[PDB]
Amino acid sequence: MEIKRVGSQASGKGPADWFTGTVRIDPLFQAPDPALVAGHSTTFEPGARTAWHTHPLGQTLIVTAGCGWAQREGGAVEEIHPGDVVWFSPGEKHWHGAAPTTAMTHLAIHERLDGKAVDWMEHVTDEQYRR
Amino acid sequence: MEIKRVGSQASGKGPADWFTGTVRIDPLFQAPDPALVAGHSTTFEPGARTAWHTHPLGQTLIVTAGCGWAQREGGAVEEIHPGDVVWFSPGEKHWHGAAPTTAMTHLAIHERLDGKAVDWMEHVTDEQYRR
Ligand SMILES: [Mn+2]
Ligand SMILES: [Mn+2]
Repeated sequence: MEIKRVGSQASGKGPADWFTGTVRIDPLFQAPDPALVAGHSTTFEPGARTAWHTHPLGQTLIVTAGCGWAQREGGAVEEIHPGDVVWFSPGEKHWHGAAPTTAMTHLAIHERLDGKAVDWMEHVTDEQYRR
Repeated sequence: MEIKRVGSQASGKGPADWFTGTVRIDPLFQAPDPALVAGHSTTFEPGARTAWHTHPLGQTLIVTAGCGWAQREGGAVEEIHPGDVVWFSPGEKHWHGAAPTTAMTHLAIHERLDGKAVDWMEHVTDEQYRR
């Protein structure tokens, strides 16, 4: 049994390669072998969002605060709210982040496949960032 | 990309064989093969807790409301509070629940191994719950 107490993990920032705007990453866990799951919290300032990317075994999002936007390639831009659970499929190309006037926070959970849980791709343009 | 909206997954009740007291289960997700990860929210009313049990691939908790207790076998009873992250090893026998006078809600994340994410065992006695 191991307990990581609230406040004991330092907050970080989202690398400018992988996010447009100001984004905070709050780590939570990464199960050790032979389990593969990891997770963390991510807070997006208004207008901020991930770049396009995919996950090798998909990813689950549990929105925990605010109001955000998300979109897979070919899909419409959807608004997401606290309590909504979002599932992206393996290899599914997508982004997510805040809405233009409100931040958003969600818990993200994904399994690692031989070490890897993400593949980053191009930024979401201001033309894409609209609804 | 699939969104399950807040309010779309009905609450259910913890079965008597797996819980002492009143427990509510709010489903969150189960990822389709080849992803093995699953998760749900559980709300324990004061005094309610799981029976003792184990998880084949361990379990991670993220407490989201109230104030609860948890224990692994041979271990002390520990308080867990919102924002705390708890990790139980694969195979580790344990239980968790509300404190005697406060409810607690957490998010539980576990990998399945052959479509099984838990082995249920004997109830936690009043004597084990306090002392
Ligand atoms: Mn993602
Ligand atoms: Mn458990």
